[PDB]
Amino acid sequence: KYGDKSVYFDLEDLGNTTGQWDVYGSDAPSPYNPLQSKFFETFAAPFTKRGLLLKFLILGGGSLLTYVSANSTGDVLPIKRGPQEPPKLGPRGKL
Amino acid sequence: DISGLTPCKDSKQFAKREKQQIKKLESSLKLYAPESAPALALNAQIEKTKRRFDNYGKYGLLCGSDGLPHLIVNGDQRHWG
Amino acid sequence: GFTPPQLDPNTPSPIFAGSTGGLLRKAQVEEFYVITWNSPKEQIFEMPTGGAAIMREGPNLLKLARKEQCLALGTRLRSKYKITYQFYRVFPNGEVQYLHPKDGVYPEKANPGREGVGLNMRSIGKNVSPIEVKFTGKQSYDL
Amino acid sequence: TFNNLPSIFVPLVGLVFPAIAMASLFLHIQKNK
Amino acid sequence: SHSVKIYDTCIGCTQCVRACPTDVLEMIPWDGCKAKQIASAPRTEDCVGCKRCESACPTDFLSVRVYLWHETTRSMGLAY
Amino acid sequence: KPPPIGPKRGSKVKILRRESYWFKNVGSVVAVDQDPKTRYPVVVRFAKVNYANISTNNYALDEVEEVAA
Amino acid sequence: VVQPINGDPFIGSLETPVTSSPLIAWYLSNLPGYRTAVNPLLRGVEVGLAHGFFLVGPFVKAGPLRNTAYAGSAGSLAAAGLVVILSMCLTIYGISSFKEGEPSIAPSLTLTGRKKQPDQLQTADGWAKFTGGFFFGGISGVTWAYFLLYVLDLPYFVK
Amino acid sequence: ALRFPRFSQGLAQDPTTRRIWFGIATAHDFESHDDITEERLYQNIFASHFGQLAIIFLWTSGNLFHVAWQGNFETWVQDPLHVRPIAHAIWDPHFGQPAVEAFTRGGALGPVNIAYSGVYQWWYTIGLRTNEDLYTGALFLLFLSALSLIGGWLHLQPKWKPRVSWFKNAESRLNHHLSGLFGVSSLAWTGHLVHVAIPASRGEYVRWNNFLNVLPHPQGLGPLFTGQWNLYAQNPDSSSHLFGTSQGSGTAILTLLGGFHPQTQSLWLTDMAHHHLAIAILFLIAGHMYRTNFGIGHSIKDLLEAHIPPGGRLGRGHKGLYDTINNSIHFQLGLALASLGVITSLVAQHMYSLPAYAFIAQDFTTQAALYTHHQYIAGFIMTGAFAHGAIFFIRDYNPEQNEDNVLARMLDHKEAIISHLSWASLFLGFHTLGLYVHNDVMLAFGTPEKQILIEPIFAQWIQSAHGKTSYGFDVLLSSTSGPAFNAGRSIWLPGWLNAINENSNSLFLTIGPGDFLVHHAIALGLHTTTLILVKGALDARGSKLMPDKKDFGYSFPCDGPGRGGTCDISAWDAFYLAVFWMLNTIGWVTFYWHWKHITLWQGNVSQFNESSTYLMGWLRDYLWLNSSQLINGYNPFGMNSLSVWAWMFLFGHLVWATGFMFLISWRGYWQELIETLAWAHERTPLANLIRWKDKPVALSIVQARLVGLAHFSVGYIFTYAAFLIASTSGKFG
Ligand code: CLA
Ligand code: CLA
Ligand code: CLA
Ligand code: CLA
Ligand SMILES: CC1=C(/C=C/C(C)=C/C=C/C(C)=C/C=C/C=C(C)/C=C/C=C(C)/C=C/C2=C(C)CCCC2(C)C)C(C)(C)CCC1
Ligand code: SF4
Repeated sequence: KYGDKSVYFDLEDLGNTTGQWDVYGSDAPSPYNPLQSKFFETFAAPFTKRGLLLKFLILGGGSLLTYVSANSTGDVLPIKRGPQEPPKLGPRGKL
Repeated sequence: DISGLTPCKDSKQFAKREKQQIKKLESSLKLYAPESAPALALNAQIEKTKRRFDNYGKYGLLCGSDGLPHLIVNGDQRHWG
Repeated sequence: GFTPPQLDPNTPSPIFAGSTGGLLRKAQVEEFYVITWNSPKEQIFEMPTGGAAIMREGPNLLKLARKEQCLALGTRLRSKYKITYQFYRVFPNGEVQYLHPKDGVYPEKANPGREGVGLNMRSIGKNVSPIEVKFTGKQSYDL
Repeated sequence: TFNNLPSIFVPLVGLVFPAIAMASLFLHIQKNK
Repeated sequence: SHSVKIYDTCIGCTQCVRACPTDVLEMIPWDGCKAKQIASAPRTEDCVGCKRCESACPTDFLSVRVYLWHETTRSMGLAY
Repeated sequence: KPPPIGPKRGSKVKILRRESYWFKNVGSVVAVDQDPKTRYPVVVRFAKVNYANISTNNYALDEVEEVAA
Repeated sequence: VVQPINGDPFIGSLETPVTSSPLIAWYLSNLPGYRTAVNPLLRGVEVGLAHGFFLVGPFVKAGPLRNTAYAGSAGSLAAAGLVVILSMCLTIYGISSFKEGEPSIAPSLTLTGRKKQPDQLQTADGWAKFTGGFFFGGISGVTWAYFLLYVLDLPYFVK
Repeated sequence: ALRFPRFSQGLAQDPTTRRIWFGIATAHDFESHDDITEERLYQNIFASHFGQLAIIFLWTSGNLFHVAWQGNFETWVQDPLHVRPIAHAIWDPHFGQPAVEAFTRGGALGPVNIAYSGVYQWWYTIGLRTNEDLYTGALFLLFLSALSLIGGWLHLQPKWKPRVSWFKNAESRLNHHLSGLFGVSSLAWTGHLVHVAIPASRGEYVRWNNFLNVLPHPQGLGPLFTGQWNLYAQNPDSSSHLFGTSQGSGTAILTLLGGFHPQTQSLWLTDMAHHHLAIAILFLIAGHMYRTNFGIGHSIKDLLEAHIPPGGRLGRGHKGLYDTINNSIHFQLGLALASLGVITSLVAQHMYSLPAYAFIAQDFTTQAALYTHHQYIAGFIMTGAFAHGAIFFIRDYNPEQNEDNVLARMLDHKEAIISHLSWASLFLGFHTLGLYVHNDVMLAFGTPEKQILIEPIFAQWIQSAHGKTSYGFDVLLSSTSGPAFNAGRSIWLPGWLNAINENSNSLFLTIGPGDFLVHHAIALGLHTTTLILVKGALDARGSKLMPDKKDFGYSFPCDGPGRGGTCDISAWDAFYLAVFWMLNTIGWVTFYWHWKHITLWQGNVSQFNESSTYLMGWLRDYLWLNSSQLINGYNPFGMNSLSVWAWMFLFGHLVWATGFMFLISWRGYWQELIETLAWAHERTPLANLIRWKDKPVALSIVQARLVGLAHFSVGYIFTYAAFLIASTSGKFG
């Protein structure tokens, strides 16, 4: 018995022995409103298949990244603005 | 005269090293009186330097273009010392 | 078939104010090596998880983390306090494997009733080179 | 477009190919049969 | 896990097992020495590989011998 | 035989065992276990210790060879 | 009140005021990480919303274009990207840790010793619902932070 | 095998995270994989070699493609001395506009990286005068990579699966590799140089559409079949030739005039053509040596069983050596890496002195980058040669099948070898450090005339034995009356003499006492790396401290604190500490190279000849001085093109210091730290929900050693690359 005087090896209740405890895992019911919960359920059930979620995430994120970096001009990143400066002649002429 | 090295008894840059070290030690010698211990020690080091350079000259050491004695190890009878 | 296991009951545990070197999630999914000992008096001993514990007069019980913890504790017990000890292995399913003497006698007294394994009847230089056991599961030392 | 191809391929490679590769390799690590 | 082996040069001094902190070893009777005992290694699953056994084997090179091998959670000595 | 089987107590002996520290080194036999069932009876005492700070070890009869001196 | 966890001294933790107290345990027990009873989707929605705002914070004002006119928009875009990546790593986590249909690996016990129901978050479908909620909530929180930075710029600090 | 390592069920049955690292690190140790055979071993090796060839052709295709697409090669062809090469463009979105402005070189409309690889010079010397040429080459190399990939795929299938008796065919393989892979290969390279590269140097472009029509020589193959080969050396580009135009050109294709081209300060293309041709004859003749299916030739087995000297000095000779090499892949690999490292160092030592590419001698960063590259590569390849010999002595060496032979008699006097190599390294380090320190002091006492300056009389004798009159020995080539000078008096020696005596080029540099001392430092490094490696290889099977080391394998952490302590006892750890000493040695080599050459290029050889004889000269006049333009790559006020090299310099410093973490600190402090971390993560709320799948552990000792060496060597290499490239590019002399 786990509740005896300084007994912590209830061999039947191995969860209390090994420390298997929801230390803060309240089993209290849903505190949210039902209507907004149903709203989020119906509007996020597309993101229920973890594999399809991963494929969508990777492919759409790569697409959006390529789109941003291809449609962005040099005003938002200097690498695409270009030199906008004459090139300096290197040492020893240019070599 | 081997290995393109002139002897130190007939080298220009070796004498230049001598003159430069002597002027360096004399620049540190015009700050004390010529009879006190620092000036006497500086003059002793000066004579030490001059005799050092003259001894490296008279032994037939070979001084290169940099003006420093380059020792010959090949086994030349002149350079067994 | 000469020494039966002891099947540790719900014994009391030592008086201890609690530490952080105790049982982590390894116990919750794997074994955690209970130890049992029997004290003549209520004395104080160093715990292998750090800190000082007060063992109780009579049988005690400690579920610490692993085999080396309980065996180090038991060696300190047997040497410093001159006390018989025995420890176990408690899988999460429920089974309790008895392990320390496995014969009622500590593993120094060569008491008959134990079969010799890990026993190569040769000097240590007469093992074959690896090329002689190349492309075989036996590495160098199982022939 | 040739000046715009690095802008497509460098964000593609150096961010997505780590996403794909490290994700798939973490899944290959954490696998069981 | 680790592969502990005891070779026939053992004198049966019981230091290998009195040093072993994980009950891997145990002395058994034998007829090859004056002490009439030799060490065995049944509980190699509990072997961490600390080589306290072979740091206490007083022979020419060794009689007990620990071979590092497949490391599990108990050979790696993990409380987690 | 009940008489001695191995070298004499004190006979300086050489080690033919390839894995020992004192391989191709001389020794000094301090005892020979006359029991005709032990595998390494020849208790040798060397002059210089091994890496484990030990100067003595048991050797076999075929893993040992007495010198001409 | 530093007595051990559940009064169990050989478990590696303690019921100090920081862990086990009426205020901090209550706070850690009534937030969407530990609502083991409600479905994981609403939990993930709450979590993602909060972290979407928390990420849009240090992207508009702290970033490569913070001083420009593209500070808020591009910073929110980077925050949405980090959110997509966080849902990505959450997704591979749910795939790698538990496969398809096993029971919950969460503890079925509490401090009071009640054999409570296991947290279905730790299951495959449960963690997937949690990840979906996290992604939805995070993109929504990113765009709502962008909206609040747009229409309500004056009360917040610019510096 | 259930988890990620499909090739070792001992690591799959490891709940920790060591399995990931060891499945990375043993992925390519096939002869340690579980439940495999020799057939599968050799076949996996063959497919792996196909993959390596695919990667090599792909990487060359990437170089060609990026030089064609993002480069300025068509501009480099016109004015190569004054137009900067371009490796590839850069699209780094973290860049600021000053960095976009600074990295715009070579006449580009965007940022770029300067090709310090010399690929421009070597492509321009072999034809390839347009971007379309490089595009065709890159596409063809992509085809070759796909070819290697499909070949390695099908040679894994059961229908096309060579048996071990085919891999072990060490005579047919040798004949074919010699004859074809060297002789025919260099012959085809000559057939390029004669048909393309020389005509591309002589003017006209000879391409696939018109290479059947263009005669490489005005009398096509009459001189060759009629034996009148001298008609191919008639007009050998008589000293007024501009590389890439017919002015001062000729008609010869094969010459032995020797020396350098005056414009390029490089070797003549006709000399390279005749060279590859001659060595093609030699290799095609040598590849008809070993016995094959046609009844004639040699059996290497009997060649080895016949080379047993009467007298018993070597004992059983090379008996049983064919079987212990052909069966042992590690022996083949060790000999191969030996030869490869020596010839790689030869590539370095002969490309710095005898550059075979147009306008690579006059550009100064590629000539240093290539030398440094190939010498560090050679040092690594040599350490690997010895490490694989050690792995052979453990895994594949059968002492009974080669009893008392050259190999067994070798392992006998391992103590003699180790002791005399120890003597050589100890002597060299003692003496040469003492001399460097004596000179450091004599400068520190203002008396540079007291320094130990030993003129390298022997290297100067060899130099004067080749035509250098800077010493006045007048022996065998500087003496006009010597028969060696009289023999080649009319063949090569005019060009070779006006090359070696010309004090602008870089073959047979005028050496002095600093060269002597740093050559002895180099000898210390070679002898010491050799000592470490040879000692590990010969004590790989065992020693007195651990005689059964063959049973623990090549790579194992230790044998415990017993027997005094056994840290770093494995032959792997000998390799380890030898990689340290190798990096040190190659650092000495390349420091010597870079300082001698940067002083030659700047003009002040006196700087090296005066300052290289005392270590504070290297610390001041080489490291502190040439790092002036580097660390100022990005100051608090602006940056320049050398910002990347300063960042890489500091990055390499950083990892070179991080390696000291894994080397100095060892496993136990980190395991305990990770135990505390695991406690905290399993008792930290909102992260208790997240539990690892692989139990975290500190890195294994051998692993963390490897990781420390990886960081250490990466930092060594990146730091010195940054410094060398930035110093030689900040000025270009
Ligand atoms: C925050 C620092 C930072 C970061 C992130 C970058 C990022 C980049 N720089 Mg760099 N750069 C920086 C600072 C930085 N820069 C600074 C301060 C300077 C000096 C001013 C430069 C100067 C500079 C130059 C000159 C160039 C770059 C280039 C690049 C791009 C390389 C393309 C790529 O995807 O590489 C991919 C990654 C690699 C090739 C690394 C290979 C080694 C990895 C670690 C091992 C891989 C492990 C394994 C084999 C594969 C498994 C999968 C793996 C994903 C896990 C990339 C966008 C290049 C560029 O624009 O070309 C496109 C280029 O030429 N940068
Ligand atoms: C003539 C017929 C022939 C030819 C041409 C080859 C060709 C080859 N074989 Mg061999 N092979 C043959 C017959 C032949 N094989 C037969 C009959 C067998 C029967 C057993 C084998 C069995 C065999 C095995 C088992 C393996 C090979 C392998 C290889 C490849 C070696 C790797 C490589 O490319 O480096 C080639 C290297 C060189 C050409 C030159 C290297 C050294 C020179 C001297 C250095 C100096 C010059 C330098 C190159 C200049 C560079 C300057 C600049 C251009 C960069 C190569 C494609 C390996 C492979 O990759 O598998 C596909 C392999 O594992 N072969
Ligand atoms: C009696 C003294 C003595 C003698 C005769 C030798 C003889 C030898 N040693 Mg050993 N050695 C000695 C002492 C001695 N050693 C000591 C004390 C050390 C510790 C520093 C070493 C460390 C050492 C190494 C590491 C190596 C040798 C090597 C060698 C051989 C080559 C000689 C050489 O390079 O000198 C080596 C000399 C030194 C490294 C300097 C130390 C020598 C000291 C100064 C002499 C000590 C004299 C003693 C204290 C005076 C007592 C006088 C008595 C009347 C009371 C040779 C067989 C090498 C070898 O085996 O290659 C064949 C080799 O690798 N020796
Ligand atoms: C500057 C650093 C440094 C130095 C000086 C050495 C020195 C040496 N190493 Mg290396 N080593 C180093 C770094 C260094 N190592 C690093 C970082 C590693 C990686 C772990 C290694 C790995 C390594 C291995 C694996 C091996 C060596 C070996 C050697 C020895 C080679 C023989 C030789 O040249 O000795 C000549 C003597 C010296 C260089 C010592 C210089 C000091 C002077 C001469 C002493 C006298 C001064 C003064 C009077 C003494 C009093 C001082 C004070 C108490 C008052 C020598 C002791 C090899 C060896 O032992 O061969 C014999 C060998 O096998 N070392
Ligand atoms: C460990 C081991 C291994 C490895 C090893 C190694 C890696 C080695 C190396 C080695 C090396 C790396 C070597 C080298 C050598 C060299 C030499 C030996 C040289 C010679 C030379 C000569 C003889 C010359 C001559 C001449 C001249 C002088 C010039 C001119 C010309 C003539 C020709 C006349 C093996 C696998 C094997 C086995 C096992 C063990
Ligand atoms: S320590 Fe060695 S010799 Fe002693 S009992 Fe154990 S195995 Fe035998």
